[PDB]
Amino acid sequence: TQRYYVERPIFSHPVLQERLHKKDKISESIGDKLKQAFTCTPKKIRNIIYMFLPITKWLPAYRFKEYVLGDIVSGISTGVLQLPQGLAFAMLAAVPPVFGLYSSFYPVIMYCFFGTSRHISIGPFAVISLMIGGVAVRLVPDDIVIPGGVNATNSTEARDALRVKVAMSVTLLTGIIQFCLGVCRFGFVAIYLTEPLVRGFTTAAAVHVFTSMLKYLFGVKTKRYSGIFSVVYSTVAVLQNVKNLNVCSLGVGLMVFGLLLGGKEFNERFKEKLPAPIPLEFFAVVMGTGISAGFSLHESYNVDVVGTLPLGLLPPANPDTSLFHLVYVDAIAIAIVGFSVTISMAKTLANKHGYQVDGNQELIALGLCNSTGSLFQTFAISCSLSRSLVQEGTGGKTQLAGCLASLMILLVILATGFLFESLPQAVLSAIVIVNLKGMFMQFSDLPFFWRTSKIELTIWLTTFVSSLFLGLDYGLITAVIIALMTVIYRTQSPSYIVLGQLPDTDVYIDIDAYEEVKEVPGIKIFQINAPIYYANSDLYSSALKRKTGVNPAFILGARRKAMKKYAKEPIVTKSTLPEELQRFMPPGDNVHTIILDFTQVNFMDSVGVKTLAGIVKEYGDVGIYVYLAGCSAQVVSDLTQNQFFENPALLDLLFHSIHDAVLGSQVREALAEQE
Amino acid sequence: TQRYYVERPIFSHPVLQERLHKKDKISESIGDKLKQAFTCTPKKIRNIIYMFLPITKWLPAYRFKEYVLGDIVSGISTGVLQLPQGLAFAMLAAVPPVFGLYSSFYPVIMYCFFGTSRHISIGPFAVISLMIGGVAVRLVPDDIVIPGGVNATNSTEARDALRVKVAMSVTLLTGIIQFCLGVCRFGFVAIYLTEPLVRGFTTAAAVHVFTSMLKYLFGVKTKRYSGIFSVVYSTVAVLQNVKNLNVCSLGVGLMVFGLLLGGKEFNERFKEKLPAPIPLEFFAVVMGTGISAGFSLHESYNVDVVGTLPLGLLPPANPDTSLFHLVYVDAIAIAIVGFSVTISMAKTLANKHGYQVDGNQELIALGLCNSTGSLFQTFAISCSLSRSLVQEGTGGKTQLAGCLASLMILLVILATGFLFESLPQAVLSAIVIVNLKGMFMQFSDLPFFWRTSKIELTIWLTTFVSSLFLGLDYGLITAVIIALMTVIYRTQSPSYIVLGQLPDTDVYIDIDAYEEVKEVPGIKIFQINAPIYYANSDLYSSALKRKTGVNPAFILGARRKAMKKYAKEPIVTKSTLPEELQRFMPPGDNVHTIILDFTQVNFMDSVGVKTLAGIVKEYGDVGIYVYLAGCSAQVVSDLTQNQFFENPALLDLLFHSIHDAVLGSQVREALAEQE
Ligand SMILES: O=C(O)c1ccccc1O
Ligand SMILES: O=C(O)c1ccccc1O
Repeated sequence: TQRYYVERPIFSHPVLQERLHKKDKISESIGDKLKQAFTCTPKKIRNIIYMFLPITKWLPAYRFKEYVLGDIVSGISTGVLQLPQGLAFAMLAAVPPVFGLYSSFYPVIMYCFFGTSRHISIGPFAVISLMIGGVAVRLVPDDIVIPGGVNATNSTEARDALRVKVAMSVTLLTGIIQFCLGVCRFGFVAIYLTEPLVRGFTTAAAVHVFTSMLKYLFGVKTKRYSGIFSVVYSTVAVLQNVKNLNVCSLGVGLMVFGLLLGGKEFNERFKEKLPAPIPLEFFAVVMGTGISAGFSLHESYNVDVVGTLPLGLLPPANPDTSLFHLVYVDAIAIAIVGFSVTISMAKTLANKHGYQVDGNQELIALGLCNSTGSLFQTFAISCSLSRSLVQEGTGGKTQLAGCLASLMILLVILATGFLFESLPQAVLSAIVIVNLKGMFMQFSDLPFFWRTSKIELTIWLTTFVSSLFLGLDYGLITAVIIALMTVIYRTQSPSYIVLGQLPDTDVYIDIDAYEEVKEVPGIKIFQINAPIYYANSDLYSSALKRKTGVNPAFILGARRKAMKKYAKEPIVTKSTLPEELQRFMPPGDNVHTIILDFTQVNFMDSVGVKTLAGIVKEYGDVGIYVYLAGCSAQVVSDLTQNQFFENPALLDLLFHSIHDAVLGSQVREALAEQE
Repeated sequence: TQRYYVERPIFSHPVLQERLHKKDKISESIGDKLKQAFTCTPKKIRNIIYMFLPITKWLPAYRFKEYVLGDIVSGISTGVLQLPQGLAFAMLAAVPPVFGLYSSFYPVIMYCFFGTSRHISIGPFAVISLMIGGVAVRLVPDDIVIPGGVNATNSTEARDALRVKVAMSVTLLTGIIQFCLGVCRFGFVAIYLTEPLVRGFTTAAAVHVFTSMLKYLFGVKTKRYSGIFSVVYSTVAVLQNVKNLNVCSLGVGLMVFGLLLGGKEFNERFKEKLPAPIPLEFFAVVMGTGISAGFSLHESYNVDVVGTLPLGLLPPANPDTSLFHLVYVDAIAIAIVGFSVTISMAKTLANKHGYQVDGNQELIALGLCNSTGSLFQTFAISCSLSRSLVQEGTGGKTQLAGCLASLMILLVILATGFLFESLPQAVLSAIVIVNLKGMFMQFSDLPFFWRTSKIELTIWLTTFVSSLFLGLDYGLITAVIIALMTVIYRTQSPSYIVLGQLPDTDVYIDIDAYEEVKEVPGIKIFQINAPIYYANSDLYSSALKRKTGVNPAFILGARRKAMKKYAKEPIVTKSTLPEELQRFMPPGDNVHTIILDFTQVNFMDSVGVKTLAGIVKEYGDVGIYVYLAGCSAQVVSDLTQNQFFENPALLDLLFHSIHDAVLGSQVREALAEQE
């Protein structure tokens, strides 16, 4: 009881207004501040070039102790991881794996020259490949064959060319759309991707990938399904055809699957901190191809194989621009999904070590990479989560690991040629399924969100459900919209409390919470921690009339009944209630004024102003004063703009704090009946 | 300087926590409070019957001085207004006007028995009629004729029966949907219809009605258009065919139009306060039919006529229930639009005089009326704004005016028969166009909303644009969604301010606003009036780092540069910055602590907790204390649920008010370097 001495006069609001003054701080040349730009300043031009060419700024910094070794090992690991699942992703899109090698090689080099994040991997990804394959299958069916060809029993060449052309058109459209969005400053919209939303979306994507690749794991041909309820159709189709499966492919697939799982757990347990982690996937693919070649499994048991792999490089070609009037919506979906995934991964990795990534620059770089890849026979690309985690978890410090991976894939595509020819698809399926474990383990957020807050749990569950059973684009859009309406719900159900004063102090807290706070006699205090706008205006009035226990309509009805039963034989804002006042007053409270807390109110609109005016008018008509405490500048401005401060007396109702309102009410009551 | 004496010790938060105690107030039998319901209490049963049968409660109150006269005149006016525009609305739906008379008669009686609002009119409405006509035309075209009929040159009878059957099926589906929504407590969702949204929607509807009825006014046959860009197609079609028009219909239409306009303005100016307003529309229709009969305009000039009107009553019939698998979406649209319009009108009229209307009860009553009307050959109904305003503006005090209108329309449909036979459609078009003036005048809200607040103006303009050029249902849904996203935008761009202390007091206000507030030496205060959640977490941190002028990264870089240049030859939360401290300190501020205002923050989530933890960690690493002032119970609970209060020292950072934080910082600084 030694500090916090105030001794200050009552500050209603006109008193504080006349106590203060005003400043101007008026800016000049409004709307023309940018007319001084585009000058010959060397610093500004240097900054612009640095912004649009990230490769220039992050390059002189080049140490040799551990940077080179870490970058080299990260490049080795990311290349040996990108090769087999790159082939698998190409194979998932009804396109030969050579285009997967092209997607692994071409755009990585360009993203090295254009890229803000320094720990992100670039490749074919999974969801993008699935959508490309679905579009190619739908637009070019497997039954329509032009008879003016080879006139053989079976021909699967013109169909492949048509699918490639469709994929190229879609990729070019996606790249153009991404570039246009990046230039137009549309990269700002990535803050709406909440963490549970991303977690649920990625878990649903992992489930989709697992279900899709199960059929290749078994080795049974099944027609491709795409659209609403795609996963359930695919799983019922594969379960219906479990019989007549291939035993050899299943056996080798489970063998490599178990080998990968055991090796990963052993490496996690083994003291490989000082050494470099071994390439499990590279060893797996080498062993698989060696066994298949040594046992001649293509004809001994009729197992599926990767097929012939042309050896060389192919000159650039101009893609068709006449199919755009059928593949415009799906291109938008691909661009949106890819941008969201890559920006989420980049932002998650950036906050970890030291820096922050730009949003629009990544979009522009991705669009440039997509367009130029489409120019060089390459389908759409995005950020792959597993490769990014591997690169970060190995020692990568820049995008030079991507360059090393590009050199590795160039060596593969110009040197081996025939080495990766006898490779069963079962090992690829096992590799992808094993890699899916990291995203499968993300189910642990259910109990944590159940314990912490049910809102995040609801967002997670809604995203997972809408992205699993329904489509992927529709799921993402609906999840974002629901992640937005969650805020409206949260502000539509606030916590109404009645305040009480701590003894001989100025602290007002919840009345039914601490057992030693008492109501000020004749005064009731109400608090709402939410803005008062159109969606929340009647609920506030109802809660005020109910929780405090003072209902003006009931008082008016009771008084009218009392008057009826007794008889047996330029602006005024406040009016007293005439009453005979002998014995008809009901036994209850004797509240004379109500104080409203407005410190927690952020904004108000016309509906809120109207409802406050109605509340004030009704309570003045009954005979109870109403005061507002703690109104901020924004709320005062909103009240002034609407026709509220006509000032018969309404300008004197405002107060700076709850204690000021209480003291003003007490002194006003003391001035009456005692003077 | 006489009042407001406090003299209270510093209340950080642990001090206040140990100063207080706790209560329980634990409820019992959670989730079983409703198991005591459905009892034999006479009061509860009486209240339930009153709730589900409004007609019982509001009936004994029956005075005779002015109630009877006002109700009678209101009924007269509403009936004479409902007849001609009822015929016009039936005619707009490609249905004979007899069904319009049925829609005027049948459901009004039932809404009298089921209805909360006591000043609302019931009838066919305009938008509903347009949608019914569009559906009937689309599903049953005007070119498909079954050859197995009369085999005449022209037959327009089976097509009419098909259109009637389609309308009946749609009406039955709408009634069923409305009843199901009303029972399921879905009537709560009407608070999202903001006033500018309703104004813009009604203005767009009025424009649609005017454009649609212009072609009937001219007298030129044109094919009906429905869908996206319907209004522009209709207007270009009617303007393309302005030639070969009918002069007689145009002449009579402008004659009656001018008569109505002049009569309405005269009545507004004339002292008809004591007398009863004359039925302008009834006189207009009487004069029109008299002139048409006396001049034989059907064959003298080939003008369009209402046609033959069968005289009698028709027995109930069971409608087809096999077309529901084509007319389910449009039924939903009709139900939603009708409910929204009627609830908006009822809520606007209810707040005026004395009472409030229920939401679910109106929905249930409307659904019952729609279904039973569909049983008795009646298309969909809703609330008509013009009739409601006329009934309110005449002296109506209950729904008995609807009963009088029902008796009037029964008299018309069983008595006249041949009287309203020679009636040109031009007079109906003029009557509807004249009635549209009230909704056309609603354009005056543009300057008011431009002056008051641009948010309401944006909502108004977006609703008008999306409901005029685009469809009506799509416009309404998109307008509701955009009105919802407005709140997200508003909370995404708050006002960041830096506070300053008034001399020798405890009032802290905007520093650059009043010219006599000074910064506390060595202390900076930041305030944000918005919740800190996922969509607004990085902007808050950036504003805090920029506006205050203390950037931790810049300080770290400068100190590292100084150290580099000088050399020429179980948990700890706060660490001091080691420095040689001779001449390398930059000339600037000397802030030692930062106080964050949290009175205006309503809620927080995981992202906000993470960003506050990051801010605190960074500023502690640099060497600046961070305090939080005014945190509420909800914010404290949100911080506790997430892993924030691990309590190395973080539990002592909280403070009850800004002045408490300032005093604590000052005493903490005084305790050092002086003791
Ligand atoms: O890399 C994959 O196979 C993958 C697929 C879907 C979701 C997350 C992923 O890492
Ligand atoms: O009654 C009408 O004709 C009308 C039509 C559209 C909008 C508002 C209206 O009052």
